[PDB]
Amino acid sequence: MQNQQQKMQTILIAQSQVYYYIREGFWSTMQRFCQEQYKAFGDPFFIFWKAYGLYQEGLPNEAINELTSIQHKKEIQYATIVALITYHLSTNIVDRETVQNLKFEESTQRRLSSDKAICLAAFFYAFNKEHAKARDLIDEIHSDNFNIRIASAWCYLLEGGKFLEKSVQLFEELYNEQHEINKNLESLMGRSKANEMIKKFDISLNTINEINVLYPDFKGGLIEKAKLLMTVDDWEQLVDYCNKILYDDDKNIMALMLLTFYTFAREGDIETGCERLQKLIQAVEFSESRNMQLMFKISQVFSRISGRNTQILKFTMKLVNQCKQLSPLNAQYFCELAQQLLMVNQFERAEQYFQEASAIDVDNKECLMGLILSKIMQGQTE
Repeated sequence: MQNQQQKMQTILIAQSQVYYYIREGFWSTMQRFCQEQYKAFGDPFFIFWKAYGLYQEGLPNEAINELTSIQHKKEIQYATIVALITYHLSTNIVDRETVQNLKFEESTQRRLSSDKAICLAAFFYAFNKEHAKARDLIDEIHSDNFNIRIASAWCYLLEGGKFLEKSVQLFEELYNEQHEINKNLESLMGRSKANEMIKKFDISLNTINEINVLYPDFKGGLIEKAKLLMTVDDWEQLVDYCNKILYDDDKNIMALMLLTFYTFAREGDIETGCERLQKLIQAVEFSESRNMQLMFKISQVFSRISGRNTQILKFTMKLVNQCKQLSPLNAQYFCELAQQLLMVNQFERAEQYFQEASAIDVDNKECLMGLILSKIMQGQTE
């Protein structure tokens, strides 16, 4: 019995790691960690979240292929059907017959599914920002199971707003019902995040310290501690704990971003900052080669603080050109690229890219305003 309980606890820890990463969105890490955990245990949960991470990277077909291997698994069948519906709707060529058949299967399986599958599907709805459907799925479950209450609290936290308080209450109740050292990881994460949102930073810091003490193997606690110190502008402790994390494991994208931002924003060292940006670029291309959003965010961050330094802007524009190459129909990339050409005072090319983006998206205010701006600097004030 002890061995089975230990294995169940390890599986729960792996699932909590997956959920933390989902709140962090490391999709290649999704795939790698989920693949290794599925090889170790064989739980279709990991394959499902690997498919979800594939979907988040813009590969609905691979996600569908991964999901079809675990559709007939009774434990996650309803959630698999729901996510297959979503992914098929997200494809360029939508198979309407398959979507209708999957919708009928969902309607049939909703009544025959276990509470675990319903909670899992509610997780998928909530993470896809479909909070109403997640809340509807949770509220249909009348079981007083500890994991189901954790699911309810997490869904209510993700929805936020008027439900937020209730979620906190649940996260408190689950806190009080556990043994002294038996505190659930996900409940502590929810409590810390909720306290951060209501700007009760002391409680969040204490909760994260408790998380780090109780779960030393779990590395998410240190990373979210560094993030919380970023929130409260505690940069010295952030550097110390990021250095500790890198001492435990190197080649981390977030740590490289933090170090490069530190060098650019406070030290002002252009050469070292450029080297750190370069190494971050290699890390991204090695692990997040198809992550358009991540590269776009990196370029925006390092262009807004570059002070119009041509060296940094070269890396940022290279990143934006890569994003444009893999996504030619997104006008946001053109707006960003021509804005970066603006910080290098290349007004004509900026106007050209802005016209192209306005052709892609007529209602995009950003390139319209920037077209006005470029006409201003080019001298056509009228």
